[PDB]
Amino acid sequence: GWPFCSDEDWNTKCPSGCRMKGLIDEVDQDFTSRINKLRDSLF
Amino acid sequence: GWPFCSDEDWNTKCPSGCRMKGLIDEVDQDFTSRINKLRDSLF
Amino acid sequence: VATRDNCCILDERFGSYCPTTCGIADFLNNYQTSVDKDLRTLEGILY
Amino acid sequence: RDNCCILDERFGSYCPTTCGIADFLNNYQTSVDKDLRTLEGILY
Amino acid sequence: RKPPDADGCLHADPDLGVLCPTGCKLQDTLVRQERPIRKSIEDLRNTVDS
Amino acid sequence: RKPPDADGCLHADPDLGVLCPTGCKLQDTLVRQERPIRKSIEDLRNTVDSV
Repeated sequence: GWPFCSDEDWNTKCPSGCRMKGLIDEVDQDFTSRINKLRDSLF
Repeated sequence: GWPFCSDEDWNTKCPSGCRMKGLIDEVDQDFTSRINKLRDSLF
Repeated sequence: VATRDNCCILDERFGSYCPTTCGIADFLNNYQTSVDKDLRTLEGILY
Repeated sequence: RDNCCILDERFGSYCPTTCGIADFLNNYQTSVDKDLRTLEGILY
Repeated sequence: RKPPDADGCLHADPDLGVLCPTGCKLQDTLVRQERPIRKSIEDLRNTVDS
Repeated sequence: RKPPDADGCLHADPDLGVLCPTGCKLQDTLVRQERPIRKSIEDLRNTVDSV
């Protein structure tokens, strides 16, 4: 039950690296899947 | 249920900053307390 | 690589330096917003 | 004092990792603990 | 969906606990991932704009 | 005892979760704490011998 962050906490306090790797991978999967759908359509 | 880290993982995967701050706080409280007790035994 | 000249807080007893996860999150946000825009644009033309 | 180590403009200012923090903390804690123990041994 | 977590490992010492990728590892991943995505998209754009 | 955790805060964006001190904040903390602790020990050594 940590205190809620303030905008001033950013850069002094940062997210977990495991969380960031999860989000990075999710974005990569979304983009690769969307690129493949566009490729399938165009050619 | 993460896999156990290997010796090779160190420096590429690291502990939570919140955990390290907790450990740093604990060490400082220990040393501060011990220094005060040593001062009390001397004067 | 961090050096006395390009890193004012450098203390080598602490090992090699890296971006923070806030730097990572900010890069990811900029990259995701940018690429998603380009994609939506193509998806609107083709779909 | 938290924006003076920007080694790549795309990624912000750099810092040591928490592995570096943990290794430093281990050496510091054990070093100082031995020094305190020597004093505590003499006085207690 | 629950926010995703990836690539952690458990250290045997409970005080260290779960270890996560450093900013250096995350930066490497992002730089490498961005390359083909950006190039693929420029390629698609060039085809659509031709 | 259970492993201590300190100085986390919960971010407004549910995807970011709990934020923790960076390596720079942790290094600053340690650099500032070590100086007076080491100095106190040097002073105690002088006190013991003059004791």
